[PDB]
Amino acid sequence: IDAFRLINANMMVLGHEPRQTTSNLGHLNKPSIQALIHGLNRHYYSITINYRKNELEQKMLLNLHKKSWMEGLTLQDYSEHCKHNESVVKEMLELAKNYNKAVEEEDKMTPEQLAIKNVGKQDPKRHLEEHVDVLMTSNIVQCLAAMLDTVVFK
Amino acid sequence: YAKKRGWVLGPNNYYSFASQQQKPEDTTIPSTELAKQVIEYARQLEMIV
Repeated sequence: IDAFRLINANMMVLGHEPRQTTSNLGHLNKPSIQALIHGLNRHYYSITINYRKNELEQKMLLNLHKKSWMEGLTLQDYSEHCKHNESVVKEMLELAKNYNKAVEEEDKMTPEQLAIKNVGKQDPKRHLEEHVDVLMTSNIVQCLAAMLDTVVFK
Repeated sequence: YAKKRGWVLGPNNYYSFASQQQKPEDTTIPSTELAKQVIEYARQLEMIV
């Protein structure tokens, strides 16, 4: 979203956008190549727009959009839950075997240049601990929610 | 042993009391320490960068 404002054609000998006592004009947008081709800055000029945020609007928008009462204590029953802890182990194993394959390999002729011209961004620690972190956090949330309801409900 | 402890002679037969345990465990009762162990994991997982 952007708004604009027309400048007159009489100011041809004076530079447009008569800025005087401001230094925020370098902020909030700079005029891109797709903007300065049609009318900027010789016809119209750009303008800055801020957002009138306050109380009595902002917290009540969050508490009715991103908020759930009954959902924060459910259990996502273990037919598909422990099933999800099985398809991820296999692809992590193959990545571990692939991680095994590179670590035992160990090219030791010009190592620092061979390492920097041959990156993969998926072998060393990209696909190794990403899913491992995800499976760790999920069962912790699931078991802790399972333990709490056993403490509460009798 | 008859005056100090039991082992009281009756009809040619002593009597020893049972000194075993009879504790009716349920063991889902120490569920607080388990949730304590789950939380202190994710405490130690996070909180230091």
